[PDB]
Amino acid sequence: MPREIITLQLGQCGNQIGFEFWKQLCAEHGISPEGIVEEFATEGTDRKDVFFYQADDEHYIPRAVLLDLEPRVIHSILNSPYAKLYNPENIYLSEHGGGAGNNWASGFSQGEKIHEDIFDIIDREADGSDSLEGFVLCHSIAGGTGSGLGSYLLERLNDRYPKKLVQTYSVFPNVVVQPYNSLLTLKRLTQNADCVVVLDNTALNRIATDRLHIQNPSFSQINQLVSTIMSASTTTLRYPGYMNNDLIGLIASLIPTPRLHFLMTGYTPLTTDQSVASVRKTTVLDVMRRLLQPKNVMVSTGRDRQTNHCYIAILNIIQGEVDPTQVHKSLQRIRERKLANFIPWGPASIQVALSRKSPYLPSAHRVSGLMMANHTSISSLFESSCQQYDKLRKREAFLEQFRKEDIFKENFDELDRSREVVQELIDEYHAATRPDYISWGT
Amino acid sequence: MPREIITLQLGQCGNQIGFEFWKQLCAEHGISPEGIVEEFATEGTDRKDVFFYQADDEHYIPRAVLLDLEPRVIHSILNSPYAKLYNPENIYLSEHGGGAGNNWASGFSQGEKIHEDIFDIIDREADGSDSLEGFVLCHSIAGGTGSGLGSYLLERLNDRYPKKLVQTYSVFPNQDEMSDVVVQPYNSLLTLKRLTQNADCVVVLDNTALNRIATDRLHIQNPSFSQINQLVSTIMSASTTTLRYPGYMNNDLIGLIASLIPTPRLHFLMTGYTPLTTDQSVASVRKTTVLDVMRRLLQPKNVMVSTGRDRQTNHCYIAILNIIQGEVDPTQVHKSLQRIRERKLANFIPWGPASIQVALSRKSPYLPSAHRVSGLMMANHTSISSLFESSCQQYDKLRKREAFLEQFRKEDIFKENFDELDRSREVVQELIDEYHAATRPDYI
Amino acid sequence: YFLMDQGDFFVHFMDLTEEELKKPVDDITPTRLEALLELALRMSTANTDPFKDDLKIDLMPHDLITQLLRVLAIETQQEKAMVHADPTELTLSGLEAFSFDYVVTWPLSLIINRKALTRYQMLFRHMFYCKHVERQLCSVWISNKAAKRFSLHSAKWFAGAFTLRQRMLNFVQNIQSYMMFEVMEPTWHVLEQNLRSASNIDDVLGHHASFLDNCLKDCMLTNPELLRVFSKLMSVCVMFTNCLQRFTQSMKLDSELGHPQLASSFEATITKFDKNFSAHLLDLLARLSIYSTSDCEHGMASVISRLDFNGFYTERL
Repeated sequence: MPREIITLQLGQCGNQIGFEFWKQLCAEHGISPEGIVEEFATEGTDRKDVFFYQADDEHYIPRAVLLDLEPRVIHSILNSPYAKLYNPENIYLSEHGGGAGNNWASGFSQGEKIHEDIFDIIDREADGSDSLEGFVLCHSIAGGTGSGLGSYLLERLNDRYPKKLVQTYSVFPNVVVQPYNSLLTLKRLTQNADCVVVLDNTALNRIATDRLHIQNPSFSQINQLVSTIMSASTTTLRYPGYMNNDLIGLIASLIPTPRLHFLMTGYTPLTTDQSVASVRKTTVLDVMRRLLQPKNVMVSTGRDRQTNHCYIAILNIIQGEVDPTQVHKSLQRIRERKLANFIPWGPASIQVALSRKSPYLPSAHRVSGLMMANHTSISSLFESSCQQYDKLRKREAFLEQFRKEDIFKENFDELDRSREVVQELIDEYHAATRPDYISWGT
Repeated sequence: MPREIITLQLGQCGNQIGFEFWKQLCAEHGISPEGIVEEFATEGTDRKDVFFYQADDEHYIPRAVLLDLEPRVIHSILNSPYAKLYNPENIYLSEHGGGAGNNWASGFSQGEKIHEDIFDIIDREADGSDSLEGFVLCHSIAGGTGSGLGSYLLERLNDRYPKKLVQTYSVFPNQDEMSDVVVQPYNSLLTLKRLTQNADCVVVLDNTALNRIATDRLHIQNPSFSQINQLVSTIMSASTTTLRYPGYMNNDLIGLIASLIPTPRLHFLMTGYTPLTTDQSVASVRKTTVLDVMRRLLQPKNVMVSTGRDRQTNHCYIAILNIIQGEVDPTQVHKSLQRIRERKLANFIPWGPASIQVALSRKSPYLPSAHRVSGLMMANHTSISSLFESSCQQYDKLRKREAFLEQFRKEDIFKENFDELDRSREVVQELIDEYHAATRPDYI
Repeated sequence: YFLMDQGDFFVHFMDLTEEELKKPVDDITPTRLEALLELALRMSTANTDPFKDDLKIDLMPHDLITQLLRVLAIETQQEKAMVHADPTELTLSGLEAFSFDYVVTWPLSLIINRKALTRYQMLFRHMFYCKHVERQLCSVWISNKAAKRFSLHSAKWFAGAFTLRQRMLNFVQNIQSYMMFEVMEPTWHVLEQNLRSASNIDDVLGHHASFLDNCLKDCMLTNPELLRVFSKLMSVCVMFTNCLQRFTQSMKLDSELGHPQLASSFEATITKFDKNFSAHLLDLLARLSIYSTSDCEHGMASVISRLDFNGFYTERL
């Protein structure tokens, strides 16, 4: 049976990340912009069927639903070279072009208003999936649609498919209601998502400026980095190995279980294609050292001097010509040198899977690696979000637009519950610095 | 393991010296002005990680932070051919374009105001360094920013990295010309105080002596700042040649310091360079002998510090390190040491350990050397006290006249009293007296 | 490897060897030592040297000091006296038995033999222990940078200890610089010139043997008195630095956590260490001059000149 993954693209950022993900998958599989396998791709080493459905004409169609409340971007996509990749009947766009107005609560109410269409789409994809593994929601926590409608869809997927994994690509902000949207999204990721991959726009901008020498990195370049990360996340699917080939195992290894689902990302190489790095054979040890380098982590975590943050778990998917003995030597040297601090209350999870790259994707690097790590310093982002929320709530800031929505017309108790959940998450992250963390919350 | 050095460029002079240092390092390492590794340097046997950081593009980037309180120099660096070489996140520029106004106290207060940004940068570089060896502070003793803010940064680096070496390139003011900065003697005394109390090693770079050398030996009428910075970069390259070329002994900065500073308070090393010749003097293929190298190093005309030849005080060298770069026969080095000993070509401190070191190193393969053999001398010699005495005399000339004190009295450190000035004068007097005692057999 | 060119790997291995100071390294199999060496290797630029796989780790049944003393005491009346000698009274050996060997296949196995391998091992162990001592001294000096967090007139005992350890470090550095850049580079160049000129393998082996003999003689390994004096001097330097490091780290932590105590921190053993260092230096200089006048070996005059180069020991020679 196929192992389908449904991609839910929410709002501008979610739809752009889904589009770039499907573009990357097409490029790795040798599929034309119309979804047709290229003649050079008949002998491909990957079966599109894992993430795409195959039409009767040998076209590979992404199992991706793109939802936006504004027509401009949908029309631009239908005018893009990739317009033929997506099934037009699988794209729902609200005719009420009023949007969520950057309000998480409004996005949630809109998800409730479009519940039937969305759950009909999810069920259609599940029935078109032989063994649907789970859903990946690509959204931003700060907008209205990507936050509210994304949380609604996460809730409904968790209720309908309580045995299926929920992975998120959650875009963290660099909107007077932004603290409310961020708190509600962090609450929903913590309570109703199995794994949240944090994509920090601040860290992505920092990397784009410092390493690609891009003056004023565009959102397009940030989304290209995001899509590269998403491809690395699917790299473990394309090469048959012995362990952790599914989204359930990926989430459990990276988001370190479902409640501890705030994920830090790491990518390598982080270099512009114009940076022809001289004739240096990248070793397994150099790969692991660069991933362990703070300048190569794609999440802006505060260097709080008070909290001794530690890694909960790390999965490194290394794609390309890799000597397993060099991988083993690199792990051994990393352990002996304690180059990474692991949780004291749980086993040090450091996995390394070696896989082959797609023959259709050009790799400048004979060996690349992505690390997905659950590391307690990710808590610094949630603490920052909590401080922003408290800064707004103490001022009753930006509440006038919330009071217009039914969920906030009488009170903000759902906001206070979300703040409580995020406080409990912060406290558990702090416990994770302690050997008793395993027993701290229970 | 690498032994990383962070270069802190303070004020106009510090930033210009740091820029020329980074240019020299780039040229020695074969890195383009755009930060790209040159094709000829991909297979080098040199350990670049000691002095460069590796960017994600295999670019070797100096670990250098350029801090100025005036926009002109920072903008000149960002407009230089090396603007793309440096990590932009390692560049701090004060938005308050008021500078220190040639006031040490104002520069110090500005360092205090920008403490967080500076210590954030220093900590970022230290955590991004696998085995940070220490900091090199490039600053001027005569300005406002380079003196006050430079002293502040030296203090904060000494506190934060108490296990790391602190070397300074401290620009001493011209003693022979009337400084346009009436507070220059105060800035110089305060900088000498900070070198004495918060630096492990202060290399004095006297612009007056550098100008004198350029005029007398290079025949440069009115040397430009560009030529001064080229001389500074040449000096920094010769001082780093033993770092850049792997040898058998003294392969680390700790070992360099231990070879250069036998007396913890007497840790100021003088530099000397040879050849001092204009490019128009194509000196025929003179086989430079070990003896000729040592004679040029011992020649006062190649010392880049204007020290008074007091005939009353028998000044002496505490320690001498000769870094000889190029194709050198160690047997010729040994014979040259023997001839120097027999000829008593150098007078040393009478109450100290015998320290004359000679390191043989190779030159960078990327730089054309007209000279088959060059030598740099780094010497700990008590005659630097004559320069510190001159700076103290200038300070005393102002203080007895209360000259240029209004800018200190405007700053909080000097608003109530001049105790920081008096402590700096005391420290510099003690330094002079210790250098004179170290010239004496009773120094022990 | 043996001559410690590109010694950054040896500086890295200093810290691995420092964790083993109680018992000789021969008590532990060399497999994990080679694993640590190779995991240190890939962090330094060493890719362009396809000859380090011929290096292996051997566990000698004796430490560097003991083996040197027995070599310089055999076929002599010193073997009876130093048959009871042990490294416990002197510097303890926990990393001085580590050595490099170069096992190469035939017919290159004919070039390198165990007669040359023993000299290689002894020289490499001596160089490695001297480099460990020098790096420990430099680390002590650099860690005393936190003494600048305290006033001058509260570290006079610390000032005297620092002066003594600075003299120790300066002597060690001078010895190292002499015996590298005045001995080993010239002897390597002479060996390379002989190999590049000759073609006969037997002549190559003879040149290698003569080079090894010259290296051992310049190391003062042909005079038991000088080898014993060298061993005692470097043992006392190691002991002084080991006694320092404890309270040095203690005061460094105190200063870095806060931001008569110093006299009690300064033990009375420092003066004894200083006096012993002075005595050993004077003995070394005297024996070097005596051997230069009588035996007329070319290496002792250089050590005499390096020992007396300040105008305060040339009339004490």
